[PDB]
Amino acid sequence: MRTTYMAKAGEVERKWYVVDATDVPLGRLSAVVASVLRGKNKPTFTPHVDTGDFVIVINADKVKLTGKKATDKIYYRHSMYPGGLKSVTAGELRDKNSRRLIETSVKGMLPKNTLGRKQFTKLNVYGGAEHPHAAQQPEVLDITNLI
Amino acid sequence: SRIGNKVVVLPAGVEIKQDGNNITVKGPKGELTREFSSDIKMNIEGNEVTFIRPNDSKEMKTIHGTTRANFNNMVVGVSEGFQKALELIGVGYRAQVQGNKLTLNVGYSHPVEMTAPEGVTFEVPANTQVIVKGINKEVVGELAANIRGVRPPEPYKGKGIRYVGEFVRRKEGK
Amino acid sequence: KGILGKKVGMTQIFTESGELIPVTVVEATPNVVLQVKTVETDGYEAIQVGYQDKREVLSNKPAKGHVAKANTAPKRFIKEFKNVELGEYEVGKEIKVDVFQAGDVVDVTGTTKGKGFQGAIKRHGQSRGPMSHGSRYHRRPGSMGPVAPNRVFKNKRLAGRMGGDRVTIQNLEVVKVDVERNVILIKGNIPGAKKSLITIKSAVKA
Amino acid sequence: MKVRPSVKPMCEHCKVIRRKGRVMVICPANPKHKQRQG
Amino acid sequence: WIARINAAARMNGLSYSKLMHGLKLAEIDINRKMLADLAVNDAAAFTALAEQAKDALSK
RNA sequence: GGCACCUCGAUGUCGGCUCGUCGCAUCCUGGGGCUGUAGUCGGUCCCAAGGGUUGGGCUGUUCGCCCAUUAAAGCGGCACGCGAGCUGGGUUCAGAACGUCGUGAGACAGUUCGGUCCCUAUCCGUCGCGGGCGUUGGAAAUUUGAGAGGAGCUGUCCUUAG
RNA sequence: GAUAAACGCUGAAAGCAUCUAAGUGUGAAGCCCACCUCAAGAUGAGAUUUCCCAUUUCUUUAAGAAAGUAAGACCCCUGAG
Ligand SMILES: [K+]
Ligand SMILES: [K+]
Ligand SMILES: [K+]
Ligand SMILES: [K+]
Ligand SMILES: [K+]
Ligand SMILES: [K+]
Ligand SMILES: [K+]
Ligand SMILES: [K+]
Ligand SMILES: [K+]
Ligand SMILES: [K+]
Ligand SMILES: [K+]
Ligand SMILES: [Mg+2]
Ligand SMILES: [Mg+2]
Ligand SMILES: [Mg+2]
Ligand SMILES: [Mg+2]
Ligand SMILES: [Mg+2]
Ligand SMILES: [Mg+2]
Ligand SMILES: [Mg+2]
Ligand SMILES: [Mg+2]
Ligand SMILES: [Mg+2]
Ligand SMILES: [Mg+2]
Ligand SMILES: [Mg+2]
Ligand SMILES: [Zn+2]
Repeated sequence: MRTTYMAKAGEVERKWYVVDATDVPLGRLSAVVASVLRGKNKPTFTPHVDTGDFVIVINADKVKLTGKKATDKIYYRHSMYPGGLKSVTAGELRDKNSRRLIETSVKGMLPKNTLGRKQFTKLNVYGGAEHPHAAQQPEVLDITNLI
Repeated sequence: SRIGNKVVVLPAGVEIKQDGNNITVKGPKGELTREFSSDIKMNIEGNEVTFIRPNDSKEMKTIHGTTRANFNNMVVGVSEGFQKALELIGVGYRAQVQGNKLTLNVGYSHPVEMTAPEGVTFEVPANTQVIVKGINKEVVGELAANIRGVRPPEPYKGKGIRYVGEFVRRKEGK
Repeated sequence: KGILGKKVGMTQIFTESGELIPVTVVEATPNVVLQVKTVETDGYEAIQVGYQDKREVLSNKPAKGHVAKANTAPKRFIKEFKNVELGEYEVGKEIKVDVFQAGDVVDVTGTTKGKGFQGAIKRHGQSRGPMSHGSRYHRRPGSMGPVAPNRVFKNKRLAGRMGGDRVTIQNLEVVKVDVERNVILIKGNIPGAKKSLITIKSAVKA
Repeated sequence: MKVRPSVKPMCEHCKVIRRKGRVMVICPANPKHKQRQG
Repeated sequence: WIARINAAARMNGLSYSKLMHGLKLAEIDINRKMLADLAVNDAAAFTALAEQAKDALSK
């Protein structure tokens, strides 16, 4: 009958969630956050439409890195100039740019297309307990049982 | 035959103030504070200290001795203190201290100045003798090794800064 | 310490003890502090400096309004100076060449003279091919690279527009300061065409 | 220091230990016997 | 449909895989197209199905 | 060296020039252990690729020998990097000659002199320079720095001190 | 500033010893800065100072279409560093 529901842009209300990264392994935090950004938690999920929620990640500085990842997990980037390979360790990122650490981890877990790049903008990461988004009235997302 | 098991007593009248962590040992020499692991349970009788591990796993057998060694080291420094004695050897190598500042002349084109923090002091009984003194064993030993390290002993004539009584292998060079 | 002036030209001066040294004449009619930036407002500390009075008809209401706080005429060149004592500066204060003293070690910044479209020999100091022996390779930029990438790597240097670049010369010596003439004599040469903007700052390496 | 895949005690005073994940030999008698696996 | 049923199942304290096992135990033949439609359009009915599945899983 | 899998309705072959770029099994410089390390020089192993790493004589040469230097004068990869960028001395097209082989035409198990190097760049790539729109009222200036590029070498003398 | 090799300090596992397991330090022309330049098309499009100031008509609850303009910019012209 071709009656399967399809969400439309603008009809679905996008909620705001706060996730605490404290002592949560980087990847397990990102995996659950990535699903929220995509709308995979809601029955209205529609692959060609953005239906996911907004996520505020607080305390990114206290995200957990198991094993020796703090010193042995290396983030390479190339400037596209010869010999332009640059590297940094995950531990160094956590201390100095913890937004980048969380954003990079979540970026890899989202689709690499227009919609996925759009969904990544709904992520806001803060090192520390406080964020500027009280005007959105975000609600706590408890992820202890989700990781 | 176990450091973690052994009993530590408190000579003279030192008093130890507990907490969730960062135990404190105080006494005539000064005050010390150190942050233990929460897995070694400590008993405090009137004058006897005994630590207690949960199990006999490698991880807990290792740390138990360390806590007892750390806590014991905390005491003997507060109660009697620690020091390192260095006997610099050379035809004209000499030392001298002005306050918390030790200036060495060990053959370099320039003199060497050494600075101590609040918890340590330099005695220098004679200009060929240096004695680090303090309340913490890590700091005293580390500072004592920096003084030795400015000019470590050499094997052909014995010159340099050596620990008093350390064995210094010498080579019968031609 | 810093000031904005214009490059007047080069000459030479005899020092005490008779040595002859080249100097560049920089004329810096007093600069005016137009704005003070602080962490509270801008997130970083700096003073905004104006140099070279400009005719009114050449200015704007937005520009005239900006210099109104300093109570000065429109200024042709406006630049910021960082790492100074902001409290010692305030809007409308004048900065004169006497801030620098003879013997001071300075850094001089300017815009190098334009040279237009130039080949890789002049632009990059590359080597010609031989001029004879059957050569048909004289002023060409050399191989673009190996075969394997199926492309040219970035920073393969070629012909293009030359000059017009910001260049800083470090550790130059202030030889004289003629305050009544608003002139600073700098030993040596500095970038830029005559009449171009020149920025004199106390040497960062000092 | 000897760096070799085969580190073994050379005399009765040599001690085999491990620091930072590497088999090492240390001797208080002969500095020639100092070894690190590699 | 499976992804949408999974989202609705979790909102009822159950994973997709356990729900389909429980519905099978309860002899419910509703297909994934219908379940996904109930998940979106009639959530109360989807909850009633989920409860029957959870009941069947316990038995 | 083996194989014969892409290319024979053609993937241009040595050396050199121009331009480099990468690996590190490091030539120099930096750090270090052991020494049969007195010192000065060294040996050997470890770490280290940031930069640097000469000009001539002979030969088409690569190589190598030599001269004179140098802190050193590293080894390799990139279609033995680079001929729609250059050269064309070498690599036997046609000429000719020598030695040699052949009865011979000819040939090399070899040498010698001489011998046409085409192409107006469409696309990506590279180096420069503009136009458009965006950046959520329209404007004129000043800016932070995500990110990126450049630079990175080293000798000798004096002093400490004969 | 963080490190390599390397050297520790304190220290137990293992009453000893031990640079390590916890704890803590030294350490390279190298790494990250420091120095120079580019740089928000950094669509994540940032910040600061200053200027203009709320017009008319028609449709309309329209982030409407249209018209004079303001600050300002350009066309054009004389030129050059
Ligand atoms: K072929
Ligand atoms: K090469
Ligand atoms: K050596
Ligand atoms: K190098
Ligand atoms: K030659
Ligand atoms: K020749
Ligand atoms: K080829
Ligand atoms: K050619
Ligand atoms: K080609
Ligand atoms: K193409
Ligand atoms: K912008
Ligand atoms: Mg040349
Ligand atoms: Mg020609
Ligand atoms: Mg490619
Ligand atoms: Mg062997
Ligand atoms: Mg076959
Ligand atoms: Mg073809
Ligand atoms: Mg190596
Ligand atoms: Mg080619
Ligand atoms: Mg014959
Ligand atoms: Mg032949
Ligand atoms: Mg001829
Ligand atoms: Zn031995």
